[PDB]
Amino acid sequence: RKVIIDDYIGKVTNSYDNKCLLIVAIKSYLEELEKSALIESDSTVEIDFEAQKSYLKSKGVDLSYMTLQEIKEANTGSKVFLKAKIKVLDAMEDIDLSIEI
Amino acid sequence: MLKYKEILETIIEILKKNFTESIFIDDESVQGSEGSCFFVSILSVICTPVMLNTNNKDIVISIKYLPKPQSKSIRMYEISDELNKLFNRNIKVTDRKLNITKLEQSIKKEESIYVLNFTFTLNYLDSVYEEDVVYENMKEINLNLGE
Amino acid sequence: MLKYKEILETIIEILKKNFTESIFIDDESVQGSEGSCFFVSILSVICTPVMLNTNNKDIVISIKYLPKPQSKSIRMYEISDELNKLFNRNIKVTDRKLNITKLEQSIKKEESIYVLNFTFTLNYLDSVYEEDVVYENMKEINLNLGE
Amino acid sequence: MLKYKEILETIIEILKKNFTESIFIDDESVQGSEGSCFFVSILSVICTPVMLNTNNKDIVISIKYLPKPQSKSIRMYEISDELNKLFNRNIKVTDRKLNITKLEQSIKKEESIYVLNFTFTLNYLDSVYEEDVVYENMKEINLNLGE
Amino acid sequence: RNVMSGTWGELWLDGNKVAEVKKFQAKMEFTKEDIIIAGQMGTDTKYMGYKGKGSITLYHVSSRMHKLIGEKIKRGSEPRFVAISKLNDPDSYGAERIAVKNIAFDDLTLADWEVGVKGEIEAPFTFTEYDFLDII
Amino acid sequence: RNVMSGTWGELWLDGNKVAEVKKFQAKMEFTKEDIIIAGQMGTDTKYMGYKGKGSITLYHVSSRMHKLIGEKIKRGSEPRFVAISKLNDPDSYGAERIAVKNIAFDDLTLADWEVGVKGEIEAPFTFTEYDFLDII
Amino acid sequence: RNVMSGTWGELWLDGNKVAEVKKFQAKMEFTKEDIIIAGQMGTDTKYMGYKGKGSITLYHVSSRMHKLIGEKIKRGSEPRFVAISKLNDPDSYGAERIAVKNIAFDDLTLADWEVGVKGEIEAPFTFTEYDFLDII
Amino acid sequence: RNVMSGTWGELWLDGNKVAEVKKFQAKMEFTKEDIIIAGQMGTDTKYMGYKGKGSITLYHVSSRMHKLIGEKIKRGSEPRFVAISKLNDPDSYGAERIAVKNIAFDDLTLADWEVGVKGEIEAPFTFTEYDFLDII
Amino acid sequence: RNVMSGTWGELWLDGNKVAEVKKFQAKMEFTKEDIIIAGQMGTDTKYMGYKGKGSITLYHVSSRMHKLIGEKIKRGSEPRFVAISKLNDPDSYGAERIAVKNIAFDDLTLADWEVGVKGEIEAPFTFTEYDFLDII
Amino acid sequence: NMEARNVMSGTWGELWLDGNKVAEVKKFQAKMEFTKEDIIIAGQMGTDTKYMGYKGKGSITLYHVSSRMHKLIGEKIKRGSEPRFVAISKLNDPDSYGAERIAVKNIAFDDLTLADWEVGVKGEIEAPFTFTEYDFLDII
Repeated sequence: RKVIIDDYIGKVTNSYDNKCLLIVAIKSYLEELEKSALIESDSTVEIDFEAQKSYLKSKGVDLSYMTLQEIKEANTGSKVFLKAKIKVLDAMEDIDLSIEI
Repeated sequence: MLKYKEILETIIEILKKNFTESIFIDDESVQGSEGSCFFVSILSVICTPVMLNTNNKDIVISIKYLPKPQSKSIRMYEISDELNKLFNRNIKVTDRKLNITKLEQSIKKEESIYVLNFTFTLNYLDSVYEEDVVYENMKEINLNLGE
Repeated sequence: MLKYKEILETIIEILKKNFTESIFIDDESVQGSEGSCFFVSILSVICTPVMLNTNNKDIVISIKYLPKPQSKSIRMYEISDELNKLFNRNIKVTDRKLNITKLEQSIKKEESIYVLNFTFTLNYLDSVYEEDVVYENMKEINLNLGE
Repeated sequence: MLKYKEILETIIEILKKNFTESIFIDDESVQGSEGSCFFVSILSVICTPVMLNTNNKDIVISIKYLPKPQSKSIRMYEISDELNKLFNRNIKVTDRKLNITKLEQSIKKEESIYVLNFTFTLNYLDSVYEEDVVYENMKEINLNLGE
Repeated sequence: RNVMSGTWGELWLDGNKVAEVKKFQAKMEFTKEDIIIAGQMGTDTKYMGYKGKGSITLYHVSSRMHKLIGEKIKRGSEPRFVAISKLNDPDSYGAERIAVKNIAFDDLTLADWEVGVKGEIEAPFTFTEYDFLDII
Repeated sequence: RNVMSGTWGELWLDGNKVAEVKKFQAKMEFTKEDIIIAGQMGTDTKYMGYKGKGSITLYHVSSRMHKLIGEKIKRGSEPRFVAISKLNDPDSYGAERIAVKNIAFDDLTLADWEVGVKGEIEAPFTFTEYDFLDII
Repeated sequence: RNVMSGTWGELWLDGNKVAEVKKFQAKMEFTKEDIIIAGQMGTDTKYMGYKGKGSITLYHVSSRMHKLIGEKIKRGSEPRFVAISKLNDPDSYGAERIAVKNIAFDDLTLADWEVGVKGEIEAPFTFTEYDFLDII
Repeated sequence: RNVMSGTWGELWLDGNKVAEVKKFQAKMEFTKEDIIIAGQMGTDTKYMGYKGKGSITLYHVSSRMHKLIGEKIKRGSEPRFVAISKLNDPDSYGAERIAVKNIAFDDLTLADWEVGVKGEIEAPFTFTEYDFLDII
Repeated sequence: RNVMSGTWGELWLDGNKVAEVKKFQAKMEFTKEDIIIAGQMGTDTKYMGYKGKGSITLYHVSSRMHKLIGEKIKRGSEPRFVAISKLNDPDSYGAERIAVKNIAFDDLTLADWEVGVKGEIEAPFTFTEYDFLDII
Repeated sequence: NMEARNVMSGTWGELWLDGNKVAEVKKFQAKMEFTKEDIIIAGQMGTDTKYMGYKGKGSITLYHVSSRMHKLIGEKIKRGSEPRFVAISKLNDPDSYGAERIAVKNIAFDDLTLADWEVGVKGEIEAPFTFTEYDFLDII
């Protein structure tokens, strides 16, 4: 939130280039968390395609015969949809040990 | 951008101030004149894109002197120096200064009489038109994270 | 592919919308006109094969303005800017956008009068026709192995 | 070798099948025609020896269209595409296929009227004539060896 | 089918859009070692790593590079940046973006000019990792 | 008699047909050692191995090379491919095909563009063994 | 927007204005060392210093360089100078000046002429520190 | 008097006439060592041997080189050949033939083609001894 | 203001005027060593000496160089000469003369000619000390 | 079977020293030098040897990122007490057949480098040692 709400709310125009810049910033933040071994590696940040599709369908947009790139380029007024994928390691809670005589 | 009409008007005004002979733009008037008339025209324009939004322009501007009465060639040689004294480094058109890369002049005979041809080239970078959509500032940012 | 007739029609339509003077394609009509007529033609086309199925095309398109009444050269200089304002980056022909590599313009005298010549080049890749035989999917594959 | 008459005949036959207007080879006939006639000729041939027995040939073939009646330039632009549709990659002359290296087309005015000029070049290797003496097989070989 | 033309190229450096950019280029060069295996005539190779290399070329509109790195270079601390390149030709079907990270510049050009020539600046750089956005 | 023109060239890479290909080239370079034999002025050579080298040049229509090798190069595992080249000029009597196996690419080009220039990509490679199909 | 042309270039050397100057150039080249870190394919670099290089090109109007350095070079003491370069194109918005300090010249040209050719002199130099005046 | 033109050139390789041949070249390069003798300013040389070098250039009409050497190169045995070159210009007075023996080829070209370009193959080689037939 | 043209150039060699001279050139190249001082990023240099180099280019009117140095070179004793260069363009304000002493020539050209080409001779040389007369 | 890709690369190794992973490691090497005595047996020309023991030797080279080596032994050496450490080396190449791990025990270091630097040169520290025992963990 100190990256998102502090600067990118109400101070930056909502254009696809700025969306890409915000995505890059978030990914660069996640790299530091990965390097401290808090989460696992290979964490991806990208545009939430399904939520954006639903919001576009909510208004008067014919989603047919539109390119996926054309869908992503659409300007969703003043709202941004993003989706992240991160992995967290759980503690040991089950053990299955086998012994051969 | 910058309009060619403005450049032609600026050059014509300079010539009007610095010379007493008449200045014409179309061939019919110089044909109908009694003698010692100028002629101003833009010879050619070349546009090349050097960046996404800007072009590079080279404009060649031609000035002609046609003395009709006899024994006025010495007047042409006098006028050459006065023309040289004006277009040395740059000219100012619409609060913008454009460089003059080189000067060229030649004395050749056209039809039955000799004429003086004074040319020079302007080089400057100019921007093409574009239409930009306006977006409102970011207000709400949704970030959902999962596996 | 893409037809030259469509490109010419698109340019003629643009000129019709943006200018009030008449547009002609043939010499006799511009000769018979009373004055201030346009002329549009495709100067040259060069085709070069860059891949097995595609060619590379460079098309040079010429626009001419011939003002018949006297003292209309200033109108020509005005019209040059309006022509420049339209053909900056690309044009759309049959849901396809073709780049404009460079612009060229020159003012020269033809026959007894001066004319304006506005040209530009389009560059795009296009595919040649071919006939492909249809085969049915593989159903039986025989493989016999020996010494 | 391969004869130029055969190439010209093949091109003339293709044009006859694909177009309804008449095709002529000599200037007198196209002058005497009432309108909308073709003209086919071989522009130039360049021969260069690349090997002992073979030459390299570059043949430029010219096709002309001269519409006499008024308001047939749009027909010229229509015919350009149909001509383009035929000569894409290669042509077959006497069970041999010759490549088409590049295409060129230009619209210029000749005498008082505008004409369309469609050209392309063929490239192929060809063999010169030679006379070879016939020898009989070896029957007796004498080899005497000494100091 | 059309091939993307480089006229439609945009570059973001350190979060700021670079208005003047003539060309951009970034490449990854691999490191290989020759290995000869007994009984085989052909020689095989083993891959050991890679290096990132590239350069920019931009007109001398302003003094960007100095304001970027000049004082920090003297002080003894070397800064690292991130650059984004976008290529979107309208004729082509889709666009392409790349994020290049951990950039370090090879040199700095204080001044360079000649009579009758517009100024140009080219600055090579080396990078370590890249990330891909809007794949075609 | 006619010599085959390179316009009629097709390339298959990793089982997929490469629609855009400007040129293809593959060569085998031998390794020789100088040996001097007593009593002979002329110097002889002994053949001790060979190396396979080549390159491709294709227009920048899509991001093929990245989807091929980008993530695996970072991970630390190098992939190998098989490429097939076919040259069939209709004027010539027959066709020719070659299978090149165990291909490894020398570098990767993330992005390269310039104003007014269509993009081109060339990627050298090294191979070990080849197989021949439809020999003329 | 316009890019500055080098026609509007002036140079001050040792406190004296150089009337004839065809071009001026000064650059800072960095020194880097390759460092390989265990567990990473990409190779990183460490910045260890920099070098200053440049040159001048001026017409052979007078014997300036000799009067500057000739006798001191023979004697055994090498002088150091300060040079100022100014670039102010009227079309562009602002001007730019740089002070280059601790200059040492690489060579001295006694005489050089050819039939039908106007004389030109170019003298490379190396510098250590720079200062910036009137940044853009 | 006339100088022979290379148009009238024929080549026999391994007992088979090579129909397509653009040029042929064979040279003998000597090995010399510098020797300095006391009391003499001029430096003399001693001849210690020679090397044979040359190349061929021929159009890509057929797959000759592969059928010649391909399988044997992989197997591990290098073949040697004999080539005969004849130059007989009708304008000149006589003809010239040379037999080149113990030929070994430097490399093998599997495939090489480009759009709009007829294929050409050039193969360098090294030889040891030569014999002369029909000297002029 | 005018820049001196090289058409007005005269050369005196060994006290004799050289009538035919196409160009003359003499330069002093300094020797520097890199020195790194603790606590400073910029690298400094120390001047440790210099070398004098130059060359002449003159038409092959006569056999001057042989009569100068030929027999003495064979005998084993190398001669040294003094050359004077004068550059006096009437348009320019003043003249310039330089005396170059302790000249030694690098090579000797016995003969060199080709069909349809006028002969030219160029002889590089190395010098130690110079003296200046009529400084502008 | 045998292929070029199977050869292990040194970039993929890592080293644990006293239970703490060392990230700034350049190379690691361990070896065991056997002791053999020549014995001449009557009636046979070829000499034969008898094995009596082994000696362990090795070294570690690492970038001079931090003063790690001082904190381990600097104060203890002056007082007269010698510490013993345990090192674990793991070599995990994705292309090769898995990974091999070895534990080297009873390590005693040969020298301590207080300071070593030169103008214009990056810093490196190499420390040789001797050991006595070893274990095999996940050998290929």
